[PDB]
Amino acid sequence: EVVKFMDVYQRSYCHPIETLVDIFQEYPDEIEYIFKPSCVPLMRCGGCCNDEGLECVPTEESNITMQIMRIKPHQGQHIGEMSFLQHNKCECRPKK
Amino acid sequence: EVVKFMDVYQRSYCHPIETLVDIFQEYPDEIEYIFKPSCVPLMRCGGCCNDEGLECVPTEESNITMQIMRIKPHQGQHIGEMSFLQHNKCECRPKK
Amino acid sequence: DPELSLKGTQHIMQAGQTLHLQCRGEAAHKWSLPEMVSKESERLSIGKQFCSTLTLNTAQANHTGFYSCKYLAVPTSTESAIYIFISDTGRPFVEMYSEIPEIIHMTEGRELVIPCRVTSPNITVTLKKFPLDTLIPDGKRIIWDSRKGFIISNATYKEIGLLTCEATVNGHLYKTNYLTHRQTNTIIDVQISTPRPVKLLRGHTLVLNCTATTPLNTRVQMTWSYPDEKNKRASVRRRIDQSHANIFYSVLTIDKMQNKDKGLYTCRVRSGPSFKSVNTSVHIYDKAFITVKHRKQQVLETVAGKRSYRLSMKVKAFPSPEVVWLKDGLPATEKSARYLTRGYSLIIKDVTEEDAGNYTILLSIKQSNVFKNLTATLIVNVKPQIYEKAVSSFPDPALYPLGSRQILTCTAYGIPQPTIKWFWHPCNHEESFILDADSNMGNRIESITQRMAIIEGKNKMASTLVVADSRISGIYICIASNKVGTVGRNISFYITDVPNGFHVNLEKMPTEGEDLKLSCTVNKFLYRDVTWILLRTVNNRTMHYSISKQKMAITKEHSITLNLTIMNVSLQDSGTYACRARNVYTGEEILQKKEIT
Amino acid sequence: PELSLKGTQHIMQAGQTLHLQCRGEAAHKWSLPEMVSKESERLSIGKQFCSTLTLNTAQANHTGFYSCKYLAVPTSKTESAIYIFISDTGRPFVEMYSEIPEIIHMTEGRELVIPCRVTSPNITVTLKKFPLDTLIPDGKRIIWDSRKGFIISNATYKEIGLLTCEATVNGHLYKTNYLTHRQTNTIIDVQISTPRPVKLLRGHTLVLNCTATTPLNTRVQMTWSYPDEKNKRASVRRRIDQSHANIFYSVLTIDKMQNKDKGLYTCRVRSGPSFKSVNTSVHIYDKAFITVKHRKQQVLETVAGKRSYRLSMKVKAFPSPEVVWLKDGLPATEKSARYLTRGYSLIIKDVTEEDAGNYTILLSIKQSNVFKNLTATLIVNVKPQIYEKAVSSFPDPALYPLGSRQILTCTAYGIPQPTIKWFWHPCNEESFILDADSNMGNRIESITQRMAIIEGKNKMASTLVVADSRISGIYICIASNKVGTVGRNISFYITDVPNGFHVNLEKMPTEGEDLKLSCTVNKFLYRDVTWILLRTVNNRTMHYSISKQKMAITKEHSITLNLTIMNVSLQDSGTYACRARNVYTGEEILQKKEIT
Ligand SMILES: *[C@@H]1O[C@H](CO)[C@@H](O[C@@H]2O[C@H](CO)[C@@H](O)[C@H](O)[C@H]2NC(C)=O)[C@H](O)[C@H]1NC(C)=O
Ligand SMILES: *[C@@H]1O[C@H](CO)[C@@H](O[C@@H]2O[C@H](CO)[C@@H](O)[C@H](O)[C@H]2NC(C)=O)[C@H](O)[C@H]1NC(C)=O
Ligand SMILES: *[C@@H]1O[C@H](CO)[C@@H](O)[C@H](O)[C@H]1NC(C)=O
Ligand SMILES: *[C@@H]1O[C@H](CO)[C@@H](O)[C@H](O)[C@H]1NC(C)=O
Ligand SMILES: *[C@@H]1O[C@H](CO)[C@@H](O)[C@H](O)[C@H]1NC(C)=O
Ligand SMILES: *[C@@H]1O[C@H](CO)[C@@H](O)[C@H](O)[C@H]1NC(C)=O
Ligand SMILES: *[C@@H]1O[C@H](CO)[C@@H](O)[C@H](O)[C@H]1NC(C)=O
Ligand SMILES: *[C@@H]1O[C@H](CO)[C@@H](O)[C@H](O)[C@H]1NC(C)=O
Ligand SMILES: *[C@@H]1O[C@H](CO)[C@@H](O)[C@H](O)[C@H]1NC(C)=O
Ligand SMILES: *[C@@H]1O[C@H](CO)[C@@H](O)[C@H](O)[C@H]1NC(C)=O
Ligand SMILES: *[C@@H]1O[C@H](CO)[C@@H](O)[C@H](O)[C@H]1NC(C)=O
Ligand SMILES: *[C@@H]1O[C@H](CO)[C@@H](O)[C@H](O)[C@H]1NC(C)=O
Ligand SMILES: *[C@@H]1O[C@H](CO)[C@@H](O)[C@H](O)[C@H]1NC(C)=O
Ligand SMILES: *[C@@H]1O[C@H](CO)[C@@H](O)[C@H](O)[C@H]1NC(C)=O
Ligand SMILES: *[C@@H]1O[C@H](CO)[C@@H](O)[C@H](O)[C@H]1NC(C)=O
Ligand SMILES: *[C@@H]1O[C@H](CO)[C@@H](O)[C@H](O)[C@H]1NC(C)=O
Ligand SMILES: *[C@@H]1O[C@H](CO)[C@@H](O)[C@H](O)[C@H]1NC(C)=O
Ligand SMILES: *[C@@H]1O[C@H](CO)[C@@H](O)[C@H](O)[C@H]1NC(C)=O
Ligand SMILES: *[C@@H]1O[C@H](CO)[C@@H](O)[C@H](O)[C@H]1NC(C)=O
Repeated sequence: EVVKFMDVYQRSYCHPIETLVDIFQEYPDEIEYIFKPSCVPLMRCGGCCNDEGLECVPTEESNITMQIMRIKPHQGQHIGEMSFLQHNKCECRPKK
Repeated sequence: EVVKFMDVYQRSYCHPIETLVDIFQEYPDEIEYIFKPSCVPLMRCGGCCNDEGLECVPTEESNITMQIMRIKPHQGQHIGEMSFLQHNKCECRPKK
Repeated sequence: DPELSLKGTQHIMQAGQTLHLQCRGEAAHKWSLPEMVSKESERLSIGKQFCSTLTLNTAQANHTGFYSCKYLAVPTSTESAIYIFISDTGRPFVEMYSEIPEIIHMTEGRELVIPCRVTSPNITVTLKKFPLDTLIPDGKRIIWDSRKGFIISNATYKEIGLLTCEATVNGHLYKTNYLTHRQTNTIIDVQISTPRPVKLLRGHTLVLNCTATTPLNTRVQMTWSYPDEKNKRASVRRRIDQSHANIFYSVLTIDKMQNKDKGLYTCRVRSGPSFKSVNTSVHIYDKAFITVKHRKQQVLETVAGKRSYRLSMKVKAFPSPEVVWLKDGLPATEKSARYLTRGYSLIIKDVTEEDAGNYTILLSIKQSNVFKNLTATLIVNVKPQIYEKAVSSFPDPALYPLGSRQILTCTAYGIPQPTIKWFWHPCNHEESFILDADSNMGNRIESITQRMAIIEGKNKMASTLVVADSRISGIYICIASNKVGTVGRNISFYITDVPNGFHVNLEKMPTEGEDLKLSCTVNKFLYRDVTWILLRTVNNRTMHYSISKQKMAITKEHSITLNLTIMNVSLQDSGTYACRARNVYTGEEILQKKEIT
Repeated sequence: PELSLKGTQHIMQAGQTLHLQCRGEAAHKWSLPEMVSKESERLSIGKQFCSTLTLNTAQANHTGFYSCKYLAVPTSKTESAIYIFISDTGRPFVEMYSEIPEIIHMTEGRELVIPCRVTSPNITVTLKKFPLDTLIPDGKRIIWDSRKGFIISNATYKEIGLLTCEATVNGHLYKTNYLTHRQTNTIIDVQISTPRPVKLLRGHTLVLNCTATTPLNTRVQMTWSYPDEKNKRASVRRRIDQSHANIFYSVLTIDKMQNKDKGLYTCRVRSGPSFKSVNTSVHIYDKAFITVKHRKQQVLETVAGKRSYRLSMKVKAFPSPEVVWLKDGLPATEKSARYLTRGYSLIIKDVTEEDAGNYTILLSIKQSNVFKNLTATLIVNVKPQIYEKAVSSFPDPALYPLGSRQILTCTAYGIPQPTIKWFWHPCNEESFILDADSNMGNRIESITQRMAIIEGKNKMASTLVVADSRISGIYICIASNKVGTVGRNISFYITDVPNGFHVNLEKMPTEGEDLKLSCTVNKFLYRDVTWILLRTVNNRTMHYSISKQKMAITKEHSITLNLTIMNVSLQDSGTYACRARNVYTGEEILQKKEIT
């Protein structure tokens, strides 16, 4: 009935987990388009190092191409292939 | 090699997804303890509604119990069962 | 009016077949088609009744829809229509969106029509809303129509997403997807920050803001219109207030600024129908600008006693200077406590003659060591003031002995150097100047001369009017007046014919039984109600007597006289006699005399 | 101290018994790794001392450093040591932490020891870091010891986390978990906002803020020390600056405040060893508080010409009032544009005699409509100033005919109304003069002062009346009040001859007669007296001479120069003049023409 401590710890340590990134954060330059879907699921660094001095930073990355719908106001609509960064491996490092 | 459009829309639509919530955000009154792990994986509403007038809010919630390690400064540390909120179903509703 | 071949509103047809339609009328007929292919099908048209026909080669499911023969091809001018259903064992949807769904611009609260129409009217189509939801048509809010699709009255928020129409034919499941997308396009307002004519240095960096405000579900396209060619970069970004509002930012940046870059810059926010354009100007070329002029420097000539006097001077400078004001040199800065600043102005509250001086001002633009001073001279006018008026001369209602040289002085000072002048006025029972021969004659005028004496720290100027022979009673008025004010003082110049105005002519008596002749001489008009008193007292009872039983009173200008004569003075008719003379200027003046025979 | 089991190592299984001896002379102290309770026993007995130690059964949790200490003698300020291992076919670890790891307080940069010791010295143990790391002992920075554990030199950041030791025994893998926890305890400083003694109403709400500062990996525990009993709530929270800094807030709230709630409140920040406590006070119960006193009102007496004068008054009020200053009444507010406010004060720039009047001050506390006006009268002293000093009387240092009545006057003004007094100074030393003084200088007729209102000011003018001018003096009139003094010198030279510079003429009948001329020159002005003859033809004049050596009759007052010529003919007659210089001025000369 109660979740075990070993599972809670390992599932919460610094590791690449699926995070829902808003596209506008990744591309703040294209302000004339309405993206659908406005968010994309990407494998990014999530979790906690259980130490206020350390931070969960990536050590190995890669990009993945997805098909995002671009809706220009009253001026046509088309489908475009856009790139999105992903994190393959994360690790705890000092911030300063 | 390129992810199709329909896969991106479904995997990013407003649905309960596993999120790593910082424990301090859910319990800011117990500031005399150092918790390990500092974050816990929780099923919270993630994703976009593809409409700036809609917000991904929960419609069905539940409570879950996890074993978290509580560390008091220089005066002993004990294991405790802390409870957190989770989301079973999410829906897009108008904001405010 | 338009007669059609296939009578009715419904029709059945299969794939690979052909269409054969007629439309007989009088004038030409216009054929309304749901989808005109191209050079695929054919058409022709030929008492004598005009007949119009329409053919088709092969049969494709894409041509399901409204087939109408319009008889409106006449400017003076009914319409017939019928649905052609072209079916196929897969796929039975007219427009099939398997991979990419079709976008449907909609609006909350209005009507929404899903264009998933099928071929057979007996096809059962299920409508699903992602993620897991199904809309059941009821005939009122949700209506099903195998010719158009799904009709939704009052579209709430639950219809904003990915809709899918599904149908099952021959044990196989097909589905088409539609993506309702609410969107407006209302460019509310734009603003460039700041709208001021920006100034910069030849070599500085220009950074311009442009803010755009739109409601939810809408974008903009912002651009900058500069006169030169491709200079440097220009970033953009978007920010949301979450209420409901969108804000778009446009940051133009030119790292290398030159003289050619000077011109007009217009932020042009476009979004299709709605458009706005906010513009602003930019000046440059300047390097270290400090140029200060004034208005009438430096002949500033205020007058003392002025309340709230205000100097100023125009300052053309770039950038902002640090201004400090000075007076007679020197630091100054605000040494006199008063005199406020601000506004590149020099405001004196209450002006005094100690405020004169060449007011200097130091304008300091730091970060480049560029200062500029400027001198402006202030002169304060004082207005004249006679000092003889300040002194309270007790003696007197001034009278003078007859035939006497008298000297009268008036001392005054002011800026500019005032001018003095004397006049005249008798009394008897509109003025003229007086000099060294004037003015037939008032009094025998001798010398009127002024001199420059330095007394009390000021270089004052005093005039002296010297009468050589006072004969007639007058009033010599001295007046001092420069160009900013006037002040005069009238000097009362009476004249007495008798010692010090009051006299008692004493003609005594040899012995008992003789006579007494007393005479009281009173001046013109300074003692009135003249009388005679006698005293004599035995212990503490005293008091006065009389008078006034004649003989009259002879008024002789100048100075009246009172003659009293007593006949046969005995031992009791002689004591202490006095002349009592009342007055209105200041009360009482009595002159006594005691003699006994 | 000799032990029974010779050596440092020992082999033993589970369920067996321990038997160790320690023969010597004095008592021995036994050092054990784990001390249970009422399980085993021990005892101790020419006659040689001997100590022993037994054990019943055997468990893996009783394995480690066993030593016989011969240090139980104060004079002995030699020790034996031996390792005892208890093996088992089940758990090979002494400290079994399988589900929940054991916490290890460590510090980055220093030494770190992993206490996963086993029972058999031949068991190969592997240390791994979560999740895909394995530390390999190198014998230098990382050394493995089957009795102690893992020794890490200079523990970097890559060792703060979940570590695990693993070992395989008879094809069965066992593992124990440890958790290195970097933690400090440096309660830097605390601060209550605001440190001011807070004032409130009977029934208001008390809000207190206490802030703590610590570095990273550290907490605090904040509490409020209030005098009364359980009042209301108190919320706490935490904020991270992410450098390295942690901030801790503590909000105390008492919605229902009463008279008893007044007291001292102390924020106590405890975290074990270090402790901090900052205190502050709170006042209450005031309903509507306005009380204004001053310094020396309302007899404020300043002097004209004062630079940077200042008034003041003490104001006991609550809450913050709106203070507006007034003058002669009335609005005012800053009507004279000068002056200044600020500080419940009234600083005057430069004081003039027009600055008098009842200065009012209105203290307005809004939100309750509680106003309090206050009158404050100011009287400005003016100091005396004799106005006759300014007027330039041209008539050259006045000389008066002998035996003539003269009258003088001095007018002065000031606040308070100043007083005058005359003096005397002869010329061959001052004398207060009255109506019978001062034997006698010159015969004084009357000295009387008056109060005349001229030039808008209520001035005062005194008049000294010389009844009979006889001696040359210098009357001084001195005007003075209680804030200043000023005097005016009345130049009173005196002459005996009409208007000074007289020529006594005694002509001659006809040719052959005598001439007697006398020139009288006033006192000691017109120096260098002499005579002059002159006769002109065409455009030429010129004077003549003199001197007949008739020098030099001086007399107080007025000197004389008598020129006498005996037996004048026709050519010894012409135009005779008396030429005398002068001081200050400005030469004079008086002519006379006669021919015989
Ligand atoms: C459109 O949305 C609804 C549907 O009619 C209206 O709001 C209320 O909706 C509930 C159920 O959703 C109905 O029971 C009420 O009768 C509706 N109220 C009213 C006043 O109709 C909403 O008003 C509709 N607005 C428009 C412009 O059609
Ligand atoms: C060492 O471990 C043994 C494991 O056998 C423990 O002994 C047990 O302790 C519990 C605690 O009350 C008792 O209820 C049991 O009866 C004990 N024996 C057994 C076989 O379980 C204990 O932790 C340690 N014992 C000693 C002597 O060191
Ligand atoms: C795509 O990959 C490239 C290469 O690393 C990276 O620069 C870019 O940021 C990625 N896309 C996004 C949206 O981050
Ligand atoms: C879960 O349980 C807690 C019990 O303290 C209760 O407040 C609420 O139902 C839930 N709270 C959270 C934070 O999940
Ligand atoms: C629809 O597309 C074209 C004509 O538009 C035609 O080649 C095709 O056969 C039509 N029917 C189907 C089922 O694609
Ligand atoms: C379709 O449904 C209508 C409804 O009455 C029926 O009349 C018609 O025969 C049906 N068509 C087929 C092909 O089943
Ligand atoms: C321009 O807008 C941004 C976004 O709000 C702001 O941070 C920046 O300060 C603005 N620049 C100026 C010069 O106002
Ligand atoms: C720029 O903005 C002003 C302000 O409304 C407007 O009057 C003007 O027409 C705009 N365009 C130009 C070229 O000045
Ligand atoms: C003072 O002002 C006069 C008036 O023109 C000017 O000539 C002179 O240079 C000034 N001197 C100083 C020291 O400012
Ligand atoms: C301005 O004043 C400064 C210091 O008083 C002096 O160094 C400088 O030469 C002055 N400039 C001019 C133009 O008088
Ligand atoms: C003369 O002096 C009196 C002072 O009482 C004044 O009222 C009057 O105006 C003066 N005469 C003239 C002509 O100013
Ligand atoms: C006064 O007395 C003389 C002396 O006898 C006399 O001559 C004279 O008439 C007397 N006066 C009168 C008025 O009678
Ligand atoms: C400990 O960590 C690494 C070991 O190489 C080194 O960078 C660091 O300086 C060491 N610390 C000290 C104090 O030597
Ligand atoms: C105390 O801190 C809280 C935290 O937000 C703040 O709202 C409040 O204004 C603070 N009170 C004072 C008196 O500073
Ligand atoms: C309050 O703080 C002061 C600060 O020095 C301290 O001396 C005192 O002991 C504290 N406690 C009180 C006054 O109860
Ligand atoms: C100041 O005193 C005057 C003296 O008459 C009196 O009218 C009043 O009480 C006070 N306030 C004023 C004049 O505003
Ligand atoms: C003083 O203030 C009170 C305000 O309550 C009011 O009576 C009036 O404004 C003032 N009264 C006097 C006598 O100045
Ligand atoms: C007035 O005369 C006295 C006599 O010695 C002298 O001391 C004083 O200085 C004189 N007054 C002035 C203003 O010089
Ligand atoms: C002058 O003349 C008179 C006239 O008679 C004569 O007596 C006298 O002797 C002469 N000489 C002198 C020195 O008076």
